Amino acid sequence: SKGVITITDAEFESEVLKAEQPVLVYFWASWCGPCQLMSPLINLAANTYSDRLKVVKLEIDPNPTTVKKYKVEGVPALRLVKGEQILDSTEGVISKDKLLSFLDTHLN
Repeated sequence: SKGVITITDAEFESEVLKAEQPVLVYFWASWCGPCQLMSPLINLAANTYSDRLKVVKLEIDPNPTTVKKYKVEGVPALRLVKGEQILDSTEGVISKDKLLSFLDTHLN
């Protein structure tokens, strides 16, 4: 988990639901401007919590099943999960500081 892995609906169960660590799931789309600001930040979080968190990302268009499962009705969006448990969630661009606290609160 040094970085971010891009997954699809087909890989969701093995890469996320059955992962051993909590997973930060980032939803984005190519037509999403603000998503461009978040992508770099998500990559930073992955490197920063490399030993305690797995970070994955899904494009919404080709992945209808996961999008529906998490009620993703807007991008960018984040879901912090552990198996079937959703620990927290957020919508929209957030600052590096807000992201780090979002994570610290749950990882500790």
